[PDB]
Amino acid sequence: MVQDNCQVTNPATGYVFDLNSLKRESGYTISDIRKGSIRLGVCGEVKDCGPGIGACFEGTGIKAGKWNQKLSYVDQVLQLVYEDGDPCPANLHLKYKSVISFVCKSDAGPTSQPLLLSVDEHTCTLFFSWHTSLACEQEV
Repeated sequence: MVQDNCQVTNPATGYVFDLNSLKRESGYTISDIRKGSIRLGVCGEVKDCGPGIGACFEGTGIKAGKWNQKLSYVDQVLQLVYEDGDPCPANLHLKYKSVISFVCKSDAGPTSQPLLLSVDEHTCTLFFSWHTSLACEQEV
């Protein structure tokens, strides 16, 4: 099976971040003003663009990252990075990578709000901020 535990326990507070409470039911698909939609399968890959692929971009089938359990807890910031996307013509070695930096925001709850920080056209690294309550150890 492909592991979808979507949870990591942090050593700081001893909290488990269960991202299963969100899940790709449909997949969050935000619109990029330049190109098109990007559909991300948090805690569950999108079969639509091929099972295993988590971040899929609306452009024929640009894969911006395979869903993999890179669930890392940085100090007050949940890190989920989609690696192994498609290779970019720029440097070739550089592939479409999606790094979602989850920063906490309590008024989010079931509806966490995304924010585009920067799209790097060289390194194909998509820097997204995700304002979610699940990003930090909420006391409730």
